Amino acid sequence: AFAGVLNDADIAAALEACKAADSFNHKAFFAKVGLTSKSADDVKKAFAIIAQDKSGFIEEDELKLFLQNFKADARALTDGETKTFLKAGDSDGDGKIGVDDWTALVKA
Ligand SMILES: [Ca+2]
Repeated sequence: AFAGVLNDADIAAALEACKAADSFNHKAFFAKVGLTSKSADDVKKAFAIIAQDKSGFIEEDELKLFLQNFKADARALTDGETKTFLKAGDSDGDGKIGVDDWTALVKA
């Protein structure tokens, strides 16, 4: 999956780990799905696939649909989860996550 960067089994396990509302954590997910150990180049590919906006930036509203990039009928993140995700990843403060924010977040 994701241009071969992630394998189906890891993704399945990561989604099962966070089925419960408010059980998602970006760091836990990145680890389990196996992205954290990937090269920046692969990490950035994952970002480009995930980001829906031609602007190149992911808004909080879109983060809500985060798991649905991995499985179409996955749950939406809760507002608590998206708030947490956004605060951790928006290193520069513009309210969004760009590729730079994403790469730093994943690999930190
Ligand atoms: Ca930002």
